[PDB]
Amino acid sequence: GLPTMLTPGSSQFLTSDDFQSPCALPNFDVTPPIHIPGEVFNMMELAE
Amino acid sequence: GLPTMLTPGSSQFLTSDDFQSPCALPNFDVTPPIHIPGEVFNMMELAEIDSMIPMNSVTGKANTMEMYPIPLDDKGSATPIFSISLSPASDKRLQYTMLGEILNYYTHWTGSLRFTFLFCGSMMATGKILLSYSPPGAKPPTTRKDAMLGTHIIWDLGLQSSCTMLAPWISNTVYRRCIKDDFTEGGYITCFYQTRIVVPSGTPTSMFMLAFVSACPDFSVRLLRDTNHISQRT
Amino acid sequence: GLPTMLTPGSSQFLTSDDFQSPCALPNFDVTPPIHIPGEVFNMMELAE
Amino acid sequence: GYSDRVRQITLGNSTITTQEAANAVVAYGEWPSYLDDKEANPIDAPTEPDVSSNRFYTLDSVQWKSTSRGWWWKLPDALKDMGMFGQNMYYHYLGRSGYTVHVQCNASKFHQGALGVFAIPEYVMACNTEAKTSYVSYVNANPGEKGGVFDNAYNPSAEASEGRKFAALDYLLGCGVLAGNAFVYPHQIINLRTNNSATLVLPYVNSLAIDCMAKHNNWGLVILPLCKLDYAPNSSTEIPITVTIAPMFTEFNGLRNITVPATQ
Amino acid sequence: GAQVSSQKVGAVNYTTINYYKDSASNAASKLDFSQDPSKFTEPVKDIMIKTAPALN
Amino acid sequence: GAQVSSQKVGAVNYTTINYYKDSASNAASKLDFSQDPSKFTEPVKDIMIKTAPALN
Amino acid sequence: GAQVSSQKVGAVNYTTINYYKDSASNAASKLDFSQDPSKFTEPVKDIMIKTAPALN
Amino acid sequence: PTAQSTPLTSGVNSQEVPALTAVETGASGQAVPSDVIETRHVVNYKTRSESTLESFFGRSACVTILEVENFNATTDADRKKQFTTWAITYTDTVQLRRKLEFFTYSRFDLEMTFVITERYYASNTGHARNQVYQLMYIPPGAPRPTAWDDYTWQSSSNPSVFYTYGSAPPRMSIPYVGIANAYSHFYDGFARVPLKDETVDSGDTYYGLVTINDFGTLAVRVVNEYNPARITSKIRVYMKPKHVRCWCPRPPRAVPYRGEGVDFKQDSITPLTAVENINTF
Amino acid sequence: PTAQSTPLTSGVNSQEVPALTAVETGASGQAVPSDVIETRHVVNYKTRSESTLESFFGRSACVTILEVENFNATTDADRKKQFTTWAITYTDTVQLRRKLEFFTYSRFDLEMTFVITERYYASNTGHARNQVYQLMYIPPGAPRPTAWDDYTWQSSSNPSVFYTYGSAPPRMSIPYVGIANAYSHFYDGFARVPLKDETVDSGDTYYGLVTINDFGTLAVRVVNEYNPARITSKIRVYMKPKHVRCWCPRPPRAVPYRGEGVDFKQDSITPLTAVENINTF
Amino acid sequence: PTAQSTPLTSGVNSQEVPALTAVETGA
Ligand SMILES: CC(=O)N[C@H]1[C@H]([C@H](O)[C@H](O)CO)O[C@@](O)(C(=O)O)C[C@@H]1O
Ligand SMILES: CC(=O)N[C@H]1[C@H]([C@H](O)[C@H](O)CO)O[C@@](O)(C(=O)O)C[C@@H]1O
Ligand SMILES: [Ca+2]
Ligand SMILES: [Ca+2]
Ligand SMILES: [Ca+2]
Ligand SMILES: [Ca+2]
Ligand SMILES: [Ca+2]
Ligand SMILES: [Ca+2]
Ligand SMILES: [Ca+2]
Ligand SMILES: [Ca+2]
Ligand SMILES: [Ca+2]
Ligand SMILES: [Cl-]
Ligand SMILES: [Cl-]
Ligand SMILES: [Cl-]
Ligand SMILES: [Cl-]
Ligand SMILES: [Cl-]
Ligand SMILES: [Cl-]
Ligand SMILES: [Cl-]
Ligand SMILES: [Cl-]
Ligand code: NA
Ligand code: NA
Repeated sequence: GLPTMLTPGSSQFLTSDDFQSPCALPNFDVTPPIHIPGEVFNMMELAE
Repeated sequence: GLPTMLTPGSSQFLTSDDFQSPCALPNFDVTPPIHIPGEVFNMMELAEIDSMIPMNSVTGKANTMEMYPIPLDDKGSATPIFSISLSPASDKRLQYTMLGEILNYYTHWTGSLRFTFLFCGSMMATGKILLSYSPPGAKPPTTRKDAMLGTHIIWDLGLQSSCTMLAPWISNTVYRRCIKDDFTEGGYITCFYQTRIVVPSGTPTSMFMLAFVSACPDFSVRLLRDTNHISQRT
Repeated sequence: GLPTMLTPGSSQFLTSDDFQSPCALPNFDVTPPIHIPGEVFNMMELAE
Repeated sequence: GYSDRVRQITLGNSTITTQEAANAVVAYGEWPSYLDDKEANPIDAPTEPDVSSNRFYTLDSVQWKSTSRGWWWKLPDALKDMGMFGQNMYYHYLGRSGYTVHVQCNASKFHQGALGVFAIPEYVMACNTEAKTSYVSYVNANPGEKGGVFDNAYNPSAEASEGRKFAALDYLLGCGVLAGNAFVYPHQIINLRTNNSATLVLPYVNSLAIDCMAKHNNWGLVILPLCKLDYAPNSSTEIPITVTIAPMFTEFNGLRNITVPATQ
Repeated sequence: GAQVSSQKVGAVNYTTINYYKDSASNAASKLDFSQDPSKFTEPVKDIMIKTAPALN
Repeated sequence: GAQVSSQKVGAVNYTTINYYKDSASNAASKLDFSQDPSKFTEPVKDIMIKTAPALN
Repeated sequence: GAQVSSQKVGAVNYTTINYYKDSASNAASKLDFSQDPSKFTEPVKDIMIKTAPALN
Repeated sequence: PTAQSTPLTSGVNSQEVPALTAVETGASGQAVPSDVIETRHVVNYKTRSESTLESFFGRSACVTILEVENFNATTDADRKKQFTTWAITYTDTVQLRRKLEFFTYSRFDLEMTFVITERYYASNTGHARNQVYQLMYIPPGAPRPTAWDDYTWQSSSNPSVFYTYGSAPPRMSIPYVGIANAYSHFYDGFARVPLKDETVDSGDTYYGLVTINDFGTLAVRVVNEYNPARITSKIRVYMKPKHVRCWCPRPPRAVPYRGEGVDFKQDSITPLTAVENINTF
Repeated sequence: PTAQSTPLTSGVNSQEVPALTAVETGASGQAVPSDVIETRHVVNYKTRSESTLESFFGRSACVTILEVENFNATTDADRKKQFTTWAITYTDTVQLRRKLEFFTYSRFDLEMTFVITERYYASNTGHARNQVYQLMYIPPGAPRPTAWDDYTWQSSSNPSVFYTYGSAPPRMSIPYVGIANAYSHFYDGFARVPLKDETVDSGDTYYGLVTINDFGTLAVRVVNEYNPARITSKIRVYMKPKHVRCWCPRPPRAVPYRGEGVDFKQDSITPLTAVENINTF
Repeated sequence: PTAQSTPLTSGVNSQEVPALTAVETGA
């Protein structure tokens, strides 16, 4: 195997992490999107 | 998965490591920078600033403002005015200078040291003073005739108030150690009246000078370490 | 994370291994080299 | 003809001359300036009082004696009651300012002594009770033009309520560092044989573009006798030290009714 | 199939490769600064000019 | 998006790829040898030439 | 910044990337076959030709 | 870039006098050896690499030690041992603090690392299954836990790290989070202006950075329910400033600290050891 | 590059006499087989790869064994068992030392690796949670610990490694750190010149490398507080010189060492076993 | 994209009255 070395942080679960993960339902066909009125993009839109 | 194999070091926490790590506050918008005066980039910039040597840290003067001024008078004694070893990290008087404090975060130092003296007698006081640096390995100088055989400058007191004596980098090793150490001893700095201080009547016959130390541009330090100058109970 | 799989040998300390490892004294400025007489490159030089 | 010893400084309707200066310091090599749009924060159009406030104000003089341990002031505190600068300061929530500091002390060719004159950003000083930490009253922290003095002894109070002032211990610079290292701060020395004045030009220094002047002093001004005053015909003689300071590039935001700080 | 993108600035790029065949497995969507507050703050039929009277 | 840079010499290059979308996650800043001691050692208004008298 | 080099033959290339900013972290130096035994085996001032008399 | 090389120079007999100056100006001495001695040429290949700010601060330093336990708690005091909260600061320890305090202001990202250790409280109460820890960062305003298993630990928005005992020390980066354009290591001021004739107390108010600083709270628990065997844990918190800038240098701390401020202690204000004589080599 | 091939040669009858020389010159014998016999051509494909200095030194060698323990210490002696300090050296063991001492001077980076092992001291005192170790490098001048939990271990500037028992042996690289341009394996001298009529003691002073060498100290502790069960640990320290240069070869050590110097021991200075006769095959 | 910058403006004396509106509109 490719020689590797684990660094600090290894195996931790940080709740604000941003990693990929395997899909439990592979090749699942999501329901097609349709336009819905009132889409929000930013909480600051609501603050205004 | 990609076949891999863990090597020694795996899972250790080395405090001087330099790895990436996930951010706990993703897409955080830092406060924009603005220009602030006095930015510092290198600790050696700070080492090049003059700070006062507590040269007169004798009993009764140590840990008072009177530890700094070096006593002078108009009597022309042959005894040295001050004497100090070139041990800028470990010497009892040099260790608490700004340079000394920076040196105590490092293990090794190299380069030339600048000693600048400010005469603070009256304008009417005149004098000539010999300032010497003697590289190590011979009898430490306690008389002017030995001191003047080393690196030295004869300072004439006058309108220009200050004189700089250099301890040029003269060493066997490429670096000296920031501890008291015979192998990396630095030598001897001394000071004598070349003539004497002379004053007319109605003038103080005793006075002071201030000694400053700083690093030259040839100076550098290595091997970061903890200082022995700060601690706490546990 | 990148999917990986540990192979035999993982975590062993082989004394004749030849891997990289983190430096305990980062950005340390080594003493410059100078020429010294009598450099040796091979033990067979000494055998001759 | 021109000399490092002879200088004129004019700001507003005020001028200083000196004939025994020693150059002048510009702290951190930076002249003061107004706040640029690309570094601005409060959005109201600022007041820039210019000549009404950016001018030399002379504080009450102090007396240097052979026994003096030194003096301190804070800025903008020392100028809070100075003409239109004080009014602009207190009518606004926010203010920024640079300064020209001119310290004056003449004697004779037969006197001797040396004053270290230091400008210290965020000059935080120790309190005088060991029953608490960081325990200093607003009134004692902000003495105004009278400033304060250093002492060569530390005598913390028996009760916490009596120690709510600075322990201005000279050799520790009133803050737990050795005074011999104060030269890392912008400074000059008034060494009586050489010069009779010190001039320091200070930019605004803070971690913010602009701040609450009535809450926060940006600079300390410290004058320490490094070598004691001596005069052979009378060792008990005293000579004045006079401090004259001009705000520069003053800018204020957040106008409202006037701030009147507590006095006791 | 590496994507190189700008990082969020700190006190300048980073690299991403997708390892999985389902987009659901992917990391967070890239920052989307889109907005249109007016659909909530001003959902009026006839344009209102601020400097003009709201009702004329 | 690999960066190849010179190593600090020992007794000659290395490769870095940033894995995270926030610059705060990055390893140490590269060696910055910038300096200007004169802002602390010589912050004077009028230039002082060493070989000249400091006061004239 | 990958280096591709010849392997030591067994009973033909390999790849190296340096991961660290200090050369001290690097793996072993590459085989150096340099030698000059004569600095130890024949450190004589005047050249000696084998076929000639050592002393003439 | 290297430190300065030395040029070949001989002697002089000249009206140029680089050995003299006037430090009253505020300038430090500037002369170098070539100005006052005969020098050879020496090429200087040495660098100031290890004294850059990044190099000086490029270490993970311990800033505090926290304690948490896991056992069947039947009193209020023992219930409070099942979790801990700590106001985030660098003033619990002295070493990193002193280094930072060479400067008035700074700006940096932070690497935080943790070392978690356990011991058995006793040997007559069986054993304990491997423990998982939760370390939750509670920014100012977010609700603080009053019990180890209350609702706050669900941590929908606060960042938490779940650490499994025996795994590599956990680690995360924090951006520069200051509400000013730099962090202040010293603040010569107050949080509010006390006004004329107000009834607000002026006798028990504080001064300086302590009146304005708030970097939130770290809350730690053992996620596991109790075993028969009581386990006591320590959590050591490490900080490394990275991507560092600093401004406005200061003399370093010369005497012991006695708290979060600059205050000093009467029995510990004599750092210098007196020399026998001014002429002591 | 290969070792020397042998050329095809026949005989000679000649005034060229490569078989004779004069080793008084300081030259070793130089003749090769083709000079004194009839030889066939043999192509030599073999190399001296494994006797390069890098190959000769390319091994992690054990240089010392340290001991540390974790238990409730109630005496000064037992408190001192909770941590250990070791002056860094290669003279505690003989194998790597002897190899290095084929040379007078060297220059190399170092790979340091550690093997950490434990055992229970007893079986009637319950068990112990998995231990974390701290190995702190204390450069000369930095404060040395006097207790396992004193302030020095916060290690703001000293490098430390925290190792979790059962994990892969920890490892780090060290640059060439010598204050000279090479390391000296031998130093024929002293640290200072004793001067005429000085009062400094000359009766108990030392000689050689021991008077000038100082590579700092390794300090080791168990970070965990005590369990009811006392655990005793060994830390084996390994060194591998890498990126190696060496100068000025020496005869290798022929008799046992008896310390850090070149001194020998009276009962161990007879390395050769006598042969029965000068004619013994 | 950033949040809104503030333009340099002075005063007015005008029939333009942006300070008044009518929130009955739903705006
Ligand atoms: C923290 C501590 O000191 N724990 C000790 C305990 C407790 O004192 C008692 O169990 C409480 O009653 O006693 C021991 O003998 C034990 O249980 O094996 C040793 C153990 O180290
Ligand atoms: C290091 C050592 O020899 N330890 C031994 C201990 C101690 O001698 C006593 O417990 C001390 O009183 O005794 C044992 O019988 C035990 O406890 O099971 C075996 C164990 O190996
Ligand atoms: Ca891996
Ligand atoms: Ca105006
Ligand atoms: Ca309108
Ligand atoms: Ca000059
Ligand atoms: Ca021959
Ligand atoms: Ca010269
Ligand atoms: Ca629990
Ligand atoms: Ca032949
Ligand atoms: Ca322990
Ligand atoms: Cl004393
Ligand atoms: Cl006032
Ligand atoms: Cl939960
Ligand atoms: Cl559970
Ligand atoms: Cl002494
Ligand atoms: Cl600790
Ligand atoms: Cl523990
Ligand atoms: Cl035999
Ligand atoms: Na150079
Ligand atoms: Na061959």
